[PDB]
Amino acid sequence: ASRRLLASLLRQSAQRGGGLISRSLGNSIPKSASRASSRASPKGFLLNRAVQY
Repeated sequence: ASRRLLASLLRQSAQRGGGLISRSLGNSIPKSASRASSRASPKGFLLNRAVQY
């Protein structure tokens, strides 16, 4: 559950075109995914990269 996880996070967001994280968890990416918690751990890593880019 490290690095290789980001894969499933992408491969999963890819099969969906690019949703369920694009705006969802991205609704509060600046708030540190404050609008998540429940599932911001697996999406976090992918949510952190969104800010990285």
